[PDB]
Amino acid sequence: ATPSLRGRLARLGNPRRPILKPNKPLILANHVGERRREKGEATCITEMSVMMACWKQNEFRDEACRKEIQDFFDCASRAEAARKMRSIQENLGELGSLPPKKLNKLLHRFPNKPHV
Amino acid sequence: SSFSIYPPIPGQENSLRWAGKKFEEIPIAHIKASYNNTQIQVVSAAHQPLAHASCGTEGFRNAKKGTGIAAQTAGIAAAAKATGKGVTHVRVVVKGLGPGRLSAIKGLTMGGLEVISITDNTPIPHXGCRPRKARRL
Amino acid sequence: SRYGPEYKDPQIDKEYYRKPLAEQTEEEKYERDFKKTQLIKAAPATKTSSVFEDPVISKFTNMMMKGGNKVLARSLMTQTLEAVKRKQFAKYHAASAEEQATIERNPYTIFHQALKNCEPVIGLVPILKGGHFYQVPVPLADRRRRFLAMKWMIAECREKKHRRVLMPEKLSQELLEAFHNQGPVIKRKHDMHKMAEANRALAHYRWW
Amino acid sequence: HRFMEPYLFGSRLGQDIIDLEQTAAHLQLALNFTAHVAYREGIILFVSRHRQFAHLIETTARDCGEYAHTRYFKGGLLTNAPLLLGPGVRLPDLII
Amino acid sequence: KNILKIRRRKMNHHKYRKLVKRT
Amino acid sequence: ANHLKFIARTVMVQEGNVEGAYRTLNRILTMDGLIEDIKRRRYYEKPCRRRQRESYETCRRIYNMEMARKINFLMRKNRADPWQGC
RNA sequence: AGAGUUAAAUUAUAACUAAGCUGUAAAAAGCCCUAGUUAAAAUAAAAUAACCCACGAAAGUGACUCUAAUAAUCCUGACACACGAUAGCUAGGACCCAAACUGGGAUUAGAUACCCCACUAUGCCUAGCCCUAAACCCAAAUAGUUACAUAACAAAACUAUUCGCCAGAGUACUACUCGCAACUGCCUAAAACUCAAAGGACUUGGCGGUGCUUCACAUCCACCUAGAGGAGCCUGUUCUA
Ligand SMILES: [K+]
Ligand SMILES: [K+]
Ligand SMILES: [K+]
Ligand SMILES: [Mg+2]
Ligand SMILES: [Mg+2]
Ligand SMILES: [Mg+2]
Ligand SMILES: [Mg+2]
Ligand SMILES: [Mg+2]
Ligand SMILES: [Mg+2]
Ligand SMILES: [Mg+2]
Ligand SMILES: [Mg+2]
Ligand SMILES: [Mg+2]
Ligand SMILES: [Mg+2]
Ligand SMILES: [Mg+2]
Ligand SMILES: [Mg+2]
Ligand SMILES: [Mg+2]
Ligand SMILES: [Mg+2]
Ligand SMILES: [Mg+2]
Ligand SMILES: [Mg+2]
Ligand SMILES: [Mg+2]
Ligand SMILES: [Mg+2]
Ligand SMILES: [Mg+2]
Ligand SMILES: [Mg+2]
Ligand SMILES: [Mg+2]
Ligand SMILES: [Mg+2]
Ligand SMILES: [Mg+2]
Ligand SMILES: [Mg+2]
Ligand SMILES: [Mg+2]
Ligand SMILES: [Mg+2]
Ligand SMILES: [Mg+2]
Ligand SMILES: [Mg+2]
Ligand SMILES: [Mg+2]
Ligand SMILES: [Mg+2]
Ligand SMILES: [Mg+2]
Ligand SMILES: [Mg+2]
Ligand SMILES: [Mg+2]
Ligand SMILES: [Mg+2]
Ligand SMILES: [Mg+2]
Repeated sequence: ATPSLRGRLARLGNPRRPILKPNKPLILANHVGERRREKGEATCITEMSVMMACWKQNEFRDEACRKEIQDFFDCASRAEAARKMRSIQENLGELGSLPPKKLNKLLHRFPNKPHV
Repeated sequence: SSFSIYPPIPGQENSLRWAGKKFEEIPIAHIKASYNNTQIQVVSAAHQPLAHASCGTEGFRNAKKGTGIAAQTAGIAAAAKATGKGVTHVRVVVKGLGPGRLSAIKGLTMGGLEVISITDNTPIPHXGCRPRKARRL
Repeated sequence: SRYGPEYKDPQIDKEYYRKPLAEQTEEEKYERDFKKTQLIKAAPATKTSSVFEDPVISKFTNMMMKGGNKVLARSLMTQTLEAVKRKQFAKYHAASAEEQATIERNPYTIFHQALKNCEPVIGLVPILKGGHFYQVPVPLADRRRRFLAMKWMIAECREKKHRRVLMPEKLSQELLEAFHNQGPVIKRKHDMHKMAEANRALAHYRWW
Repeated sequence: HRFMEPYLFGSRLGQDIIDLEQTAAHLQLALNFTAHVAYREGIILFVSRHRQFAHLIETTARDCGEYAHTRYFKGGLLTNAPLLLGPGVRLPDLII
Repeated sequence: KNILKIRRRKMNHHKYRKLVKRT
Repeated sequence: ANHLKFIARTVMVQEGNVEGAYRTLNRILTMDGLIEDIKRRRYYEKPCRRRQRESYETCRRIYNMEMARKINFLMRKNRADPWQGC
């Protein structure tokens, strides 16, 4: 449930001292904020480290590191595939919640009335 | 297959023995993951130390030792020294919050050591020493 | 670009058209290629349907070209393949019974195998953070690795060769050296691995 | 709304009930006023911005021979009539 | 904003607190 | 220090995976708010900043939980409009 | 306001193992009498409950328990009486930890600053003093009305009784004077002189080493090829003449 907004803000007819001092007025806007892009992180680290172990153990020659080298290539392709497809599908995937453009139109049909 | 997250209470008698020994008999792996270093120590059920390893002792130096990879290598090294003394399962206790928590956990997994229980014992003062001031970077 | 967005890259392989009845999905692909009435670009002058060509040779031939002398670049690539063939033929003659069926006399097999050993596995890209540049390793893509191997071959045989020794013979020597994993190009490939392994803790800086 | 308090008979479980006795008195004058302006050859415009009866209201005006505007209302229609419609335009004498 | 007056009163007090210290 | 060990903030792995068990532990701490608490105890915040932080956390929790209700309340009005081109 | 009490953390201290430990965007300095684990006083501070809004006149108060306890049969009122965070002073006691000043390291043209390490006054208890705050909810107390009515902005507008305060800006939380356990202090508080403005709110534009999202196909980075700056010569400027 929503926290009570009774006797919180600084008002003339308020005996209780202020509890909340908002930066901007608590008025619902007719639009929601855009989704925030997820910050990236380095990929293929658990596979690069094991690759470096074989290189240091065999004088930097891939004559015996073939198993590790291929997985590093596989991880690079796997990370490449996911990175070059996340942006397009996430816009309309919606995770069950309408994209920001649809919510803005929905809110405009039923706007908030501060005046009158 | 009813599996309970909570540990088997010592007071009761739970028929869950790993490698022929009880829950409390299994050694402990302490992980102190600070913001600049990761220290791993394995101790016996009687709190007798078996092996010790950290990002500093593995060749990593200065800023490098605070990264995740350094903690991952320390986990591999600590497990190898522990496995040499003949330990299969260990109850890992994580101390503090840092960038090396995840790497050290899987470092023991890939080093030839098996974990069964995870505990977080971060120092949480209940009101305690006054910490240092803020950094106006 | 005089070609509009509708034009596409032509298909040159003759075998792709002569045996289409053995597959169904591929049949739908090219039957709609003209049913959509999509325009086709003119055939490039370099690529041809001759069975004696090879895509890796054409790219290597183009890079050797300086200015606009395609004839000279093709002439140099012809002699280099001949020079490699002559050396391997001579070595085959002066060999024992077990050594005879070891030497490869196919320059195309040697050329393809040589470049696959000069390709670095992990590269470096500078990243600026905190007012300083840190060399951060990255998983270079296959096209970049293939291109980087060719550039190293050309760079080495153009700079540190003697003035008397001709280009076709100097490049032939390095191809055999790279075929045995002992050429200076292989040394340069390992040197890039040395720097990448040294900065293995800086991989966290990159954000992709 | 605050101005509709006199016209409300009461509220039934949070639902307002409009006093039809005052509705009948108002509707009697409204229909009487509507007919007289139609008797004198007056232009009557049906305005209703509601997307459930737009077709019904549009067809209703056609049968009566009068005009209807149930579409989007432009800003300068009734005020800046000469620019929107034409040089000399006769403004409607009644709006419903 | 009113900060144009607090700063003016800040400098005067800061200079007065050095006139006392010097003499 | 005085309580029994290996009872509080402890989870047990199942079927031999450890990444899944660790994520369960983090959800336990995040829901109880310890993760943010440890972040704020690395340095010291003056009581002036503590109240100013609780006046921004509470205000956000009111606006977010009120805009959330309106979205759910108006969620049913997203079907295809039956009066298109009316 | 007294009296009694301690959960979580930390430290003296002991045992064991390890050779390093702290620290940053990156380092150095410092430490190696150290770090990890187990066992553990004193001092200090009071996770979650708190998305609650209670008590007091205000400043303030939110770990537990007990004792004492929150004026007026319920208006206004000072220069009088009582009180007043934090910093600061005097005397004694405590000191985990934080920490002005100071010393070292780094950065910088300089850095007696931001950043890192060490440590003191002090923050704490008992007794006394000082009586200052953006002591601001910038909105005085007691009764009321939602009528009349939008400068702007903000926290909508107003009536009755009463007290305090306000007469351009700078000079000025200053000079002189009275009182004060104050003596580099607090309160009270001008003038000579200078200017024709100072000031509140708003509008558009520009800008932002402000945040969010998107984008640079010769393009800012990543990245491709050929060149300039090096030599002679040709030609064009500056200077010399
Ligand atoms: K407490
Ligand atoms: K603007
Ligand atoms: K030139
Ligand atoms: Mg009160
Ligand atoms: Mg504001
Ligand atoms: Mg002044
Ligand atoms: Mg204790
Ligand atoms: Mg007391
Ligand atoms: Mg040093
Ligand atoms: Mg110690
Ligand atoms: Mg002591
Ligand atoms: Mg409160
Ligand atoms: Mg009172
Ligand atoms: Mg009372
Ligand atoms: Mg009185
Ligand atoms: Mg005081
Ligand atoms: Mg004090
Ligand atoms: Mg004091
Ligand atoms: Mg004194
Ligand atoms: Mg003293
Ligand atoms: Mg001290
Ligand atoms: Mg200290
Ligand atoms: Mg200094
Ligand atoms: Mg206050
Ligand atoms: Mg005031
Ligand atoms: Mg007041
Ligand atoms: Mg008063
Ligand atoms: Mg009273
Ligand atoms: Mg009142
Ligand atoms: Mg206006
Ligand atoms: Mg006046
Ligand atoms: Mg004056
Ligand atoms: Mg003052
Ligand atoms: Mg004075
Ligand atoms: Mg350019
Ligand atoms: Mg040239
Ligand atoms: Mg030149
Ligand atoms: Mg010249």
